[PDB]
Amino acid sequence: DVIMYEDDHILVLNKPSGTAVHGGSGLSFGVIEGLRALRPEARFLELVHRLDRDTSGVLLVAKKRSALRSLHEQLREKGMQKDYLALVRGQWQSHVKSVQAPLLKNILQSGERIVRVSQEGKPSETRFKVEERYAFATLVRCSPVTGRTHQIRVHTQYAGHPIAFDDRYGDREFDRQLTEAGTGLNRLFLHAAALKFTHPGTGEVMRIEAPMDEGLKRCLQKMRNAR
Repeated sequence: DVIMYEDDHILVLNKPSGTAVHGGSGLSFGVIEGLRALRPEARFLELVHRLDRDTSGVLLVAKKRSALRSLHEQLREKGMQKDYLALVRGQWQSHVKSVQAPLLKNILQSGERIVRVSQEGKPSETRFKVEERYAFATLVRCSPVTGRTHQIRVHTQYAGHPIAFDDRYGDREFDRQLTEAGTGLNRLFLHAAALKFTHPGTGEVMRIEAPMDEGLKRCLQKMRNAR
């Protein structure tokens, strides 16, 4: 399903890779206009946070003003545990538990975002945990503590291990290596896998986890066997 959890307060999606969360500066729409169309007469619907167009996985959407009030505050306080799964080039170093590089975001003519490490950027922190090591790449659990645009993608690139099929920050030779290995992979390997947050109505702590799509799974099966 795309809709993974819904009640009067929240809607939690498993966002597909390839669709933006909302429309751009031009003639486009994304997930949320797409949602207002299958549910006209929604009283209140607002994204709580963003995900990149090619990122998949857990996406929280507020259905009441009180819900967004709550979720905004939990984000600002960095209270949520957002865990992503990324397939990165080569061997992530085991001692690198975090990256702390500041990030400067600029907007291109297309409306595309480009983000670069810079002392003139905003304080940014991502944590990392190695999950599975392969012949030429690593599966890494990446937990952005701050919630900056492109933070994981740029932080991994910065640390020397860009994400597979990352068209902006990535490495076409690694993508070449993945294709020649037979992985099937044809999108950014970045997945919002788990989100833990406090439910705004119940006040109960909630952990939502999104399944990876078959492209990602077949990729990992192949990498588990690569040598």
